[PDB]
Amino acid sequence: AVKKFKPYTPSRRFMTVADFSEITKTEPEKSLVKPLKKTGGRNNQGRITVRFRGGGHKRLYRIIDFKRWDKVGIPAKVAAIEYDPNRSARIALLHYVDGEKRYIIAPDGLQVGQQVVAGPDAPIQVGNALPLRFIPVGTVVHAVELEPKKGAKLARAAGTSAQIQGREGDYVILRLPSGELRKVHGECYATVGAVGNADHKNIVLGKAGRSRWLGRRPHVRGAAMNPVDHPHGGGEGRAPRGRPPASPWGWQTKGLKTRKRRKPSSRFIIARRKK
Amino acid sequence: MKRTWQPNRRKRAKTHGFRARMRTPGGRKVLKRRRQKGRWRLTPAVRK
RNA sequence: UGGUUCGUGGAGCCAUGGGGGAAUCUGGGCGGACCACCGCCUAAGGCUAAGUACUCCGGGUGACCGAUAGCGCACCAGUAC
RNA sequence: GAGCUAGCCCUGGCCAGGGUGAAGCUGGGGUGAGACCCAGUGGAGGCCCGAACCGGUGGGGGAUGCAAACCCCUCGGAUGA
RNA sequence: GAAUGCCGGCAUGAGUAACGAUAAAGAGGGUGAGAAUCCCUCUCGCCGUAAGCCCAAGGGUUCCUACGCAAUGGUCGUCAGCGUAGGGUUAGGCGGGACCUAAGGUGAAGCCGAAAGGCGUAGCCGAAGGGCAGCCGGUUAAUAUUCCGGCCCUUCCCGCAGGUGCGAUGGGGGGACGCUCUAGGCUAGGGGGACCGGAGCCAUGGACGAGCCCGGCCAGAAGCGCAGGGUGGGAGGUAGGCAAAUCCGCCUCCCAACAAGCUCUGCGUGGUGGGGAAGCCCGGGUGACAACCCCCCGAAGCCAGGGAGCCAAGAAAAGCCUCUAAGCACAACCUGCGGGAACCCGUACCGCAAACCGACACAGGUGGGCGGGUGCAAGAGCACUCAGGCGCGCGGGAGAACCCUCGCCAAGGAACUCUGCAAGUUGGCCCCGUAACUUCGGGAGAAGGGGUGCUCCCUGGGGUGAUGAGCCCCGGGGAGCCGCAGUGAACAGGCUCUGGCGACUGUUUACCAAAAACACAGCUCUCUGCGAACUCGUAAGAGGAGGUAUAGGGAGCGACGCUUGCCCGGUGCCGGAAGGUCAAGGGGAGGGGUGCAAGCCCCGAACCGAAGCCCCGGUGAACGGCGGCCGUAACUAUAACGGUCCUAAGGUAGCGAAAUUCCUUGUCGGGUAAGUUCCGACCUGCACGAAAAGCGUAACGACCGGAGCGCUGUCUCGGCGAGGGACCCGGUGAAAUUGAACUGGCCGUGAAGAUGCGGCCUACCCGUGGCAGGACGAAAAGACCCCGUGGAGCUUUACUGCAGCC
RNA sequence: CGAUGUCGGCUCGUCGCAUCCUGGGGCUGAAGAAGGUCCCAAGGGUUGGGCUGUUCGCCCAUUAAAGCGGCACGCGAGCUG
RNA sequence: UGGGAGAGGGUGGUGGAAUUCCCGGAGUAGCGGUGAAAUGCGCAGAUACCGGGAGGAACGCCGAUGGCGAAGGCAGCCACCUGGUCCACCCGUGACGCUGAGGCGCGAAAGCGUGGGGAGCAAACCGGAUUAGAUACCCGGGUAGUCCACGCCCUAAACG
RNA sequence: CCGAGGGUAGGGCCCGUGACUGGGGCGAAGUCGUAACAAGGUAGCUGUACCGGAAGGUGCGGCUGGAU
Ligand SMILES: [Mg+2]
Ligand SMILES: [Mg+2]
Ligand SMILES: [Mg+2]
Ligand SMILES: [Mg+2]
Ligand SMILES: [Mg+2]
Ligand SMILES: [Mg+2]
Ligand SMILES: [Mg+2]
Ligand SMILES: [Mg+2]
Ligand SMILES: [Mg+2]
Ligand SMILES: [Mg+2]
Ligand SMILES: [Mg+2]
Ligand SMILES: [Mg+2]
Ligand SMILES: [Mg+2]
Ligand SMILES: [Mg+2]
Ligand SMILES: [Mg+2]
Ligand SMILES: [Mg+2]
Ligand SMILES: [Mg+2]
Ligand SMILES: [Mg+2]
Ligand SMILES: [Mg+2]
Ligand SMILES: [Mg+2]
Ligand SMILES: [Mg+2]
Ligand SMILES: [Mg+2]
Ligand SMILES: [Mg+2]
Ligand SMILES: [Mg+2]
Ligand SMILES: [Mg+2]
Ligand SMILES: [Mg+2]
Ligand SMILES: [Mg+2]
Ligand SMILES: [Mg+2]
Ligand SMILES: [Mg+2]
Ligand SMILES: [Mg+2]
Ligand SMILES: [Mg+2]
Ligand SMILES: [Mg+2]
Ligand SMILES: [Mg+2]
Ligand SMILES: [Mg+2]
Ligand SMILES: [Mg+2]
Ligand SMILES: [Mg+2]
Ligand SMILES: [Mg+2]
Ligand SMILES: [Mg+2]
Ligand SMILES: [Mg+2]
Ligand SMILES: [Mg+2]
Ligand SMILES: [Mg+2]
Ligand SMILES: [Mg+2]
Ligand SMILES: [Mg+2]
Ligand SMILES: [Mg+2]
Ligand SMILES: [Mg+2]
Ligand SMILES: [Mg+2]
Ligand SMILES: [Mg+2]
Ligand SMILES: [Mg+2]
Ligand SMILES: [Mg+2]
Ligand SMILES: [Mg+2]
Ligand SMILES: [Mg+2]
Ligand SMILES: [Mg+2]
Ligand SMILES: [Mg+2]
Ligand SMILES: [Mg+2]
Ligand SMILES: [Mg+2]
Ligand SMILES: [Mg+2]
Ligand SMILES: [Mg+2]
Ligand SMILES: [Mg+2]
Ligand SMILES: [Mg+2]
Ligand SMILES: [Mg+2]
Ligand SMILES: [Mg+2]
Ligand SMILES: [Mg+2]
Ligand SMILES: [Mg+2]
Ligand SMILES: [Mg+2]
Ligand SMILES: [Mg+2]
Ligand SMILES: [Mg+2]
Ligand SMILES: [Mg+2]
Ligand SMILES: [Mg+2]
Ligand SMILES: [Mg+2]
Ligand SMILES: [Mg+2]
Ligand SMILES: [Mg+2]
Ligand SMILES: [Mg+2]
Ligand SMILES: [Mg+2]
Ligand SMILES: [Mg+2]
Ligand SMILES: [Mg+2]
Ligand SMILES: [Mg+2]
Ligand SMILES: [Mg+2]
Ligand SMILES: [Mg+2]
Ligand SMILES: [Mg+2]
Ligand SMILES: [Mg+2]
Ligand SMILES: [Mg+2]
Ligand SMILES: [Mg+2]
Ligand SMILES: [Mg+2]
Ligand SMILES: [Mg+2]
Ligand SMILES: [Mg+2]
Ligand SMILES: [Mg+2]
Ligand SMILES: [Mg+2]
Ligand SMILES: [Mg+2]
Ligand SMILES: [Mg+2]
Ligand SMILES: [Mg+2]
Ligand SMILES: [Mg+2]
Ligand SMILES: [Mg+2]
Ligand SMILES: [Mg+2]
Ligand SMILES: [Mg+2]
Ligand SMILES: [Mg+2]
Ligand SMILES: [Mg+2]
Ligand SMILES: [Mg+2]
Ligand SMILES: [Mg+2]
Ligand SMILES: [Mg+2]
Ligand SMILES: [Mg+2]
Ligand SMILES: [Mg+2]
Ligand SMILES: [Mg+2]
Ligand SMILES: [Mg+2]
Ligand SMILES: [Mg+2]
Ligand SMILES: [Mg+2]
Ligand SMILES: [Mg+2]
Ligand SMILES: [Mg+2]
Ligand SMILES: [Mg+2]
Ligand SMILES: [Mg+2]
Ligand SMILES: [Mg+2]
Ligand SMILES: [Mg+2]
Ligand SMILES: [Mg+2]
Ligand SMILES: [Mg+2]
Ligand SMILES: [Mg+2]
Ligand SMILES: [Mg+2]
Ligand SMILES: [Mg+2]
Ligand SMILES: [Mg+2]
Ligand SMILES: [Mg+2]
Ligand SMILES: [Mg+2]
Ligand SMILES: [Mg+2]
Ligand SMILES: [Mg+2]
Ligand SMILES: [Mg+2]
Ligand SMILES: [Mg+2]
Ligand SMILES: [Mg+2]
Ligand SMILES: [Mg+2]
Ligand SMILES: [Mg+2]
Ligand SMILES: [Mg+2]
Ligand SMILES: [Mg+2]
Ligand SMILES: [Mg+2]
Ligand SMILES: [Mg+2]
Ligand SMILES: [Mg+2]
Ligand SMILES: [Mg+2]
Ligand SMILES: [Mg+2]
Ligand SMILES: [Mg+2]
Ligand SMILES: [Mg+2]
Ligand SMILES: [Mg+2]
Ligand SMILES: [Mg+2]
Ligand SMILES: [Mg+2]
Ligand SMILES: [Mg+2]
Ligand SMILES: [Mg+2]
Ligand SMILES: [Mg+2]
Ligand SMILES: [Mg+2]
Ligand SMILES: [Mg+2]
Ligand SMILES: [Mg+2]
Ligand SMILES: [Mg+2]
Ligand SMILES: [Mg+2]
Ligand SMILES: [Mg+2]
Ligand SMILES: [Mg+2]
Ligand SMILES: [Mg+2]
Ligand SMILES: [Mg+2]
Ligand SMILES: [Mg+2]
Ligand SMILES: [Mg+2]
Ligand SMILES: [Mg+2]
Ligand SMILES: [Mg+2]
Ligand SMILES: [Mg+2]
Ligand SMILES: [Mg+2]
Ligand SMILES: [Mg+2]
Ligand SMILES: [Mg+2]
Ligand SMILES: [Mg+2]
Ligand SMILES: [Mg+2]
Ligand SMILES: [Mg+2]
Ligand SMILES: [Mg+2]
Ligand SMILES: [Mg+2]
Ligand SMILES: [Mg+2]
Ligand SMILES: [Mg+2]
Ligand SMILES: [Mg+2]
Ligand SMILES: [Mg+2]
Ligand SMILES: [Mg+2]
Ligand SMILES: [Mg+2]
Ligand SMILES: [Mg+2]
Ligand SMILES: [Mg+2]
Ligand SMILES: [Mg+2]
Ligand SMILES: [Mg+2]
Ligand SMILES: [Mg+2]
Ligand SMILES: [Mg+2]
Ligand SMILES: [Mg+2]
Ligand SMILES: [Mg+2]
Ligand SMILES: [Mg+2]
Ligand SMILES: [Mg+2]
Ligand SMILES: [Mg+2]
Ligand SMILES: [Mg+2]
Ligand SMILES: [Mg+2]
Ligand SMILES: [Mg+2]
Ligand SMILES: [Mg+2]
Ligand SMILES: [Mg+2]
Ligand SMILES: [Mg+2]
Ligand SMILES: [Mg+2]
Ligand SMILES: [Mg+2]
Ligand SMILES: [Mg+2]
Ligand SMILES: [Mg+2]
Ligand SMILES: [Mg+2]
Ligand SMILES: [Mg+2]
Ligand SMILES: [Mg+2]
Ligand SMILES: [Mg+2]
Ligand SMILES: [Mg+2]
Ligand SMILES: [Mg+2]
Ligand SMILES: [Mg+2]
Ligand SMILES: [Mg+2]
Ligand SMILES: [Mg+2]
Ligand SMILES: [Mg+2]
Ligand SMILES: [Mg+2]
Ligand SMILES: [Mg+2]
Ligand SMILES: [Mg+2]
Ligand SMILES: [Mg+2]
Ligand SMILES: [Mg+2]
Ligand SMILES: [Mg+2]
Ligand SMILES: [Mg+2]
Ligand SMILES: [Mg+2]
Ligand SMILES: [Mg+2]
Ligand SMILES: [Mg+2]
Ligand SMILES: [Mg+2]
Ligand SMILES: [Mg+2]
Ligand SMILES: [Mg+2]
Ligand SMILES: [Mg+2]
Ligand SMILES: [Mg+2]
Ligand SMILES: [Mg+2]
Ligand SMILES: [Mg+2]
Ligand SMILES: [Mg+2]
Ligand SMILES: [Mg+2]
Ligand SMILES: [Mg+2]
Ligand SMILES: [Mg+2]
Ligand SMILES: [Mg+2]
Ligand SMILES: [Mg+2]
Ligand SMILES: [Mg+2]
Ligand SMILES: [Mg+2]
Ligand SMILES: [Mg+2]
Ligand SMILES: [Mg+2]
Ligand SMILES: [Mg+2]
Ligand SMILES: [Mg+2]
Ligand SMILES: [Mg+2]
Ligand SMILES: [Mg+2]
């Protein structure tokens, strides 16, 4: 559920927050956290290379295990599910029987007290990790590697998932969260289930301040600027765009495709995204 | 109101200091010039 | 592409970023597209005094200044500020 | 040249007193169970009043100033972007 | 001789403005050549969440003393932050370094770049963060947690004793963390005391009193007590913590568990050491053998790493504990004791300011801590006041205009004016009471009203005690007293109605705009499959993001409600293996130059040959666009209807004289005696209209309109009064400006607005306070306008190129 | 154009007379009262308010009357803005 | 107590037919559509045919003048949870009953909020026809919606 | 003290009236079309929804109070 508020200030009227119902442990695992170097959107030259970032709550980085093929056959107990400020998904605390502890992103349905495992022989159940070639076609899966041994890259955002659609030689064919149809290699790991916290998308920030907490600084329309600044700048009074609507840097921004044409992975993308 | 000189000794040495000047081709050329000119002080005097 | 007086010109020569790519004197480059003839010269390794430039420095000399001039400074000045 | 100013980064510090009284929780009532209602408790919030602090609305004064942007009166924010 | 020339000197304005907060002064004494200004005393006033005190920056001798007064000081000066000299800053425990890491910086490895140079995991640097051992008093002219005294403590070296598998830069624990709220017990700090100690006092009508006035503490090892923090113990397994590990992690079992124990801290006590007032005598003496006790209040501080709740989910590293590795186990490490050892830098003084930033001893600016008492509901607010510190480095008179700041005002009460601009009114707390509308929160402090002092009597509950007394807190009821008046002073909302805009708190043009502008939650379009797109960079490398389509970029719109129509011909974007065009290159029919020749060299048609463009289609919350004429209805008028030209299609819903309406003060209605504004309507909309969104919308607004009540010196319409200036006298003493001047009025004249020319008129010489008509007054080589084949910012389907992309 | 500050208002006037009123008069289609029209006359007077930035104008209520012009569209080293 | 029938309700699964689109193959000049046509689609290779895939929706035959429910209404198959109801036995209770103003719940479709989903169909809308005209009927397109979850709405020729 | 009433302020219900505006009834001598009644020339009606000069149309679902 998302949580509502009575309109006892003008902002609480529309603000909603997550319910955090799945959360069972309110403090990170000290050996699995490290400091996050906050950037402001500035690169190593000092220059802002991404606008309007800065000023959010402080965060510790929780180290996530996006490999998992790292510990084949060694099962683990799900110790706790926790809040993770670095992602929309919650994260799950794993206690391997080995004694090693790691985090994974928490799939929808994962229960604390339950066991998970990774490897070619893992049961096809929620929370387990296997190479794609061993997962029954039709099953929905998350945290997918894009190339073998290179780490989970696909379906990690709250509520996302890919579904295995079929196989072809060394590859299986997934339907990505975008609806893109892609061949991923059969040897790539993936975890059965969808990512949790699926109500994430229904949160209503509610006030300027809450974006401010997220490290999102105010964003300013090209229209509200001047010609030195932006193609849409200037003009006396309000103005329509007066040219094809553009980015600050002049490239067109309603429709112009931008994916590089001759890119090697084109050979592996079967169908571009939907809608 | 708050004016523009707000002395700070560390800021002065880190910024205009002898070592700062040497670290850079441009800064070393300031020293070349101030030496060629006979400057008594090549670098802001600062108390330390 | 640069260099040359040569700004694409009939544009050779010298140099070379890209591609191709030899020969050892019956070899090669050159004499302003190119060809012939007639000549000149020996590429793709290196060094080499002197005659030449300059004036922080020392000295000599002015139909040069003479303290608002002459160096910014005749003086504790690249100082005070 | 960011010792002013603008943004961001790291690490610290500050915000009198007063008011309103969200969720929850407890008890009562209600019902098949419920929703829900009432009371108490609770103490939320770019909530309220108002110092510090941050501002600079209106007016007057200043105008070779006290000041190359000040003064008095008034006024905005004051747990938060 | 002129360049608003340059440099310098000296005039003018002028004995003029001014002498820098309106907190405020007076007198007596001293000193000295000289005194409003220096010292001393008494009186007066100001600050007192400071205008007192302590730290950090910055400053750099300004500190203290002696001797000085040319200059510096807005006056004076005997004085001084000034001149000369002399002195003065003392640390194992404070701060920083011989400790740690943060951003960031630098940088073995490594990467990149014409050179210079740019990056870069480790490492190193980097602190106001972490770590770390000192408290109280005394002393100097001037330093003191530094010297001294007293009581405590840290590390290193060595040794002795006891103990133990010792050993690390490697493994682990820990260090270690948010915001709001908050419990218990303390402490700081404070109030009272009939109790304790004290020099003394009885005035002026009364008081020898349970009188007045003054004080009634500080630090302290172990032990002890109180309150807290931290923390389970044993055993077995073990494949993880890039070696090892008995540690840590994981599994199992046993005992313990809102206990304890152990351990660390706070506080109390505690051997001891210190301090110790008023007043009175000259900083010191005394008071004094000072007393040093009880009760109440009580933190934002401490115990602390406490507790709850919440979402935005809250540094690192060392110290420290533990584990083992090379080793070494006569070693080494731990514990206790003893002796020795313990370096460098800072330390003066200013520090909300006359010593810092503002050219000035400048009404400005400057981070942290302390910041007493009483009353006012509270408070860091306000008034007064303690300690402490000040009267602001020109004064003395006078009592005009005028100006500033301030107080009052008959009758009227907005008639003022662009505007109630400004000033009134209102004003705190308690109680009663409170509308439309609403998103059900609100609107609300709506509005409006009543109460408010003191005295006596009765009485309810809480805290501290003990259950009681005393003390402190929150009330209730009764009877009365006084004044014009009881938040009696000071601090402290005027209100209502109705429209526009913007939902809202926020942001902005530092220094003429705070807004309706920007932002904002929220809505849509679009790009992006991850070595993402995108941005910065030549590159390497970064950001994006240690993120992964519930994510990231770009764009527009702007809470929310009801909505968002038609046109894809043009431009854009998307899609389109056809077709047309299409460069280098390929190809080489054919042709040429030259040579005796082989040959060498040149031109070159067909034809093959990308993107782009053409072309075909899509696409509007992509750029954009969204008609005209003729006729027609029982009288006129109008035209539901018909016809016709044009177009890519001809404006839908809603709204409409509008932040848009030219004509225009449209017309009609409302409000007023009177309404170019305002509100409601109408609709021939010059020239609204649906995300450059349309129409609404509760709540909000130092936004912009219109009206009403309240109340006023805004006004009829002005008067009086106050203080600071203006004025006079002493002191000090500017400025712009200035061709020179012996510088009147009229009517004319003149380059067309005359002190300066003509004619007339008028007029003795020279000032002071005032007024502003003129000197086309001053300032600023007009900012508008034009001109210059002058500049610069910006735009695009101007030209031409470049990055970038294909 | 090396600057002659610009609308309206306020304040302060002063002048012209082609006179709004008041005084004198001729003609009248002047019985009277009241008017019209012209002439002489500038001594004095010439109101308060609603609208609008307005000047102007319209309007309310009065009046003997509610004059029109000049003075750099009088007057910003006099104020406003 | 023992038995029965049934698209009664809820959840979870799950099968094949068809349509659509995508991929491969093969193939050529039309297909489609109507009263007849046109728009549309098709030599940029459509239609028709084969194989592969994706996806949503509805469940042909059985099927009925059938069944179940209070009504709205309910239909592939499977399991689980669950209501109503009928029969037989004549075992138990001993009038414990009927109706029911208010109240409470359920209530087709369309519609609405948030989020999914979207093959076919299809208001609005575009275009072709028909026609005197044709904002219709018919033809080619087409968005809400139709579908799912959760919350609303509370109507009906909700009829026997 | 209470007290007729007076005054101030804010509420509630009712009636009259109002620029303008929405439909309604009627009149009828008109314009436009022909929606229903026949299979009414697209069976009708229906709740809802979107739409159109107008009766109306179409979608979805329902009823027969449908002709053949
Ligand atoms: Mg809410
Ligand atoms: Mg709620
Ligand atoms: Mg509210
Ligand atoms: Mg709100
Ligand atoms: Mg959760
Ligand atoms: Mg959940
Ligand atoms: Mg935490
Ligand atoms: Mg760590
Ligand atoms: Mg990180
Ligand atoms: Mg860096
Ligand atoms: Mg950006
Ligand atoms: Mg940024
Ligand atoms: Mg999370
Ligand atoms: Mg969330
Ligand atoms: Mg969203
Ligand atoms: Mg955050
Ligand atoms: Mg954003
Ligand atoms: Mg914006
Ligand atoms: Mg703008
Ligand atoms: Mg702008
Ligand atoms: Mg710029
Ligand atoms: Mg530009
Ligand atoms: Mg531009
Ligand atoms: Mg523009
Ligand atoms: Mg424009
Ligand atoms: Mg603009
Ligand atoms: Mg304009
Ligand atoms: Mg415009
Ligand atoms: Mg603009
Ligand atoms: Mg424009
Ligand atoms: Mg536009
Ligand atoms: Mg345009
Ligand atoms: Mg790939
Ligand atoms: Mg500063
Ligand atoms: Mg410093
Ligand atoms: Mg510093
Ligand atoms: Mg600094
Ligand atoms: Mg330096
Ligand atoms: Mg020297
Ligand atoms: Mg230098
Ligand atoms: Mg030529
Ligand atoms: Mg050449
Ligand atoms: Mg070469
Ligand atoms: Mg030869
Ligand atoms: Mg040869
Ligand atoms: Mg050669
Ligand atoms: Mg030659
Ligand atoms: Mg030669
Ligand atoms: Mg020689
Ligand atoms: Mg030589
Ligand atoms: Mg000289
Ligand atoms: Mg010299
Ligand atoms: Mg000189
Ligand atoms: Mg000198
Ligand atoms: Mg110098
Ligand atoms: Mg911090
Ligand atoms: Mg605050
Ligand atoms: Mg709530
Ligand atoms: Mg609770
Ligand atoms: Mg607030
Ligand atoms: Mg507030
Ligand atoms: Mg104050
Ligand atoms: Mg101001
Ligand atoms: Mg005011
Ligand atoms: Mg002024
Ligand atoms: Mg000024
Ligand atoms: Mg003030
Ligand atoms: Mg105020
Ligand atoms: Mg605020
Ligand atoms: Mg406030
Ligand atoms: Mg706020
Ligand atoms: Mg001359
Ligand atoms: Mg001059
Ligand atoms: Mg000069
Ligand atoms: Mg000069
Ligand atoms: Mg004078
Ligand atoms: Mg003067
Ligand atoms: Mg002065
Ligand atoms: Mg003074
Ligand atoms: Mg004053
Ligand atoms: Mg004196
Ligand atoms: Mg003297
Ligand atoms: Mg003195
Ligand atoms: Mg100094
Ligand atoms: Mg000193
Ligand atoms: Mg002197
Ligand atoms: Mg002197
Ligand atoms: Mg003297
Ligand atoms: Mg002086
Ligand atoms: Mg001075
Ligand atoms: Mg003397
Ligand atoms: Mg001094
Ligand atoms: Mg010591
Ligand atoms: Mg050492
Ligand atoms: Mg270090
Ligand atoms: Mg430190
Ligand atoms: Mg101590
Ligand atoms: Mg000393
Ligand atoms: Mg031991
Ligand atoms: Mg260790
Ligand atoms: Mg941590
Ligand atoms: Mg910390
Ligand atoms: Mg103490
Ligand atoms: Mg007290
Ligand atoms: Mg083990
Ligand atoms: Mg004593
Ligand atoms: Mg004694
Ligand atoms: Mg680190
Ligand atoms: Mg040393
Ligand atoms: Mg010291
Ligand atoms: Mg101050
Ligand atoms: Mg300066
Ligand atoms: Mg002074
Ligand atoms: Mg008070
Ligand atoms: Mg108070
Ligand atoms: Mg004074
Ligand atoms: Mg006088
Ligand atoms: Mg009066
Ligand atoms: Mg009034
Ligand atoms: Mg009145
Ligand atoms: Mg007004
Ligand atoms: Mg008050
Ligand atoms: Mg009302
Ligand atoms: Mg309400
Ligand atoms: Mg009130
Ligand atoms: Mg009294
Ligand atoms: Mg006061
Ligand atoms: Mg107030
Ligand atoms: Mg109102
Ligand atoms: Mg308006
Ligand atoms: Mg606003
Ligand atoms: Mg705004
Ligand atoms: Mg709104
Ligand atoms: Mg908004
Ligand atoms: Mg806002
Ligand atoms: Mg400005
Ligand atoms: Mg400004
Ligand atoms: Mg400026
Ligand atoms: Mg200003
Ligand atoms: Mg402004
Ligand atoms: Mg404002
Ligand atoms: Mg703005
Ligand atoms: Mg805005
Ligand atoms: Mg919106
Ligand atoms: Mg770039
Ligand atoms: Mg990189
Ligand atoms: Mg990163
Ligand atoms: Mg991301
Ligand atoms: Mg905006
Ligand atoms: Mg509404
Ligand atoms: Mg239309
Ligand atoms: Mg178009
Ligand atoms: Mg188009
Ligand atoms: Mg165009
Ligand atoms: Mg073909
Ligand atoms: Mg040939
Ligand atoms: Mg167009
Ligand atoms: Mg547009
Ligand atoms: Mg007619
Ligand atoms: Mg209109
Ligand atoms: Mg009007
Ligand atoms: Mg309007
Ligand atoms: Mg406007
Ligand atoms: Mg308009
Ligand atoms: Mg108009
Ligand atoms: Mg107009
Ligand atoms: Mg008019
Ligand atoms: Mg108006
Ligand atoms: Mg106006
Ligand atoms: Mg009209
Ligand atoms: Mg726009
Ligand atoms: Mg607009
Ligand atoms: Mg638009
Ligand atoms: Mg509107
Ligand atoms: Mg509104
Ligand atoms: Mg506002
Ligand atoms: Mg405002
Ligand atoms: Mg007055
Ligand atoms: Mg007075
Ligand atoms: Mg006076
Ligand atoms: Mg006076
Ligand atoms: Mg005199
Ligand atoms: Mg003369
Ligand atoms: Mg003249
Ligand atoms: Mg004259
Ligand atoms: Mg003369
Ligand atoms: Mg005369
Ligand atoms: Mg004058
Ligand atoms: Mg004047
Ligand atoms: Mg003159
Ligand atoms: Mg003048
Ligand atoms: Mg010039
Ligand atoms: Mg000029
Ligand atoms: Mg000019
Ligand atoms: Mg001109
Ligand atoms: Mg030209
Ligand atoms: Mg010319
Ligand atoms: Mg030019
Ligand atoms: Mg230019
Ligand atoms: Mg691009
Ligand atoms: Mg001019
Ligand atoms: Mg001038
Ligand atoms: Mg002038
Ligand atoms: Mg003007
Ligand atoms: Mg008569
Ligand atoms: Mg008569
Ligand atoms: Mg007269
Ligand atoms: Mg006269
Ligand atoms: Mg007017
Ligand atoms: Mg007018
Ligand atoms: Mg008369
Ligand atoms: Mg004129
Ligand atoms: Mg004028
Ligand atoms: Mg004027
Ligand atoms: Mg002026
Ligand atoms: Mg004027
Ligand atoms: Mg003037
Ligand atoms: Mg003048
Ligand atoms: Mg004046
Ligand atoms: Mg049946
Ligand atoms: Mg029986
Ligand atoms: Mg229903
Ligand atoms: Mg439905
Ligand atoms: Mg529907
Ligand atoms: Mg039926
Ligand atoms: Mg009466
Ligand atoms: Mg019909
Ligand atoms: Mg029909
Ligand atoms: Mg029509
Ligand atoms: Mg239709
Ligand atoms: Mg039915």
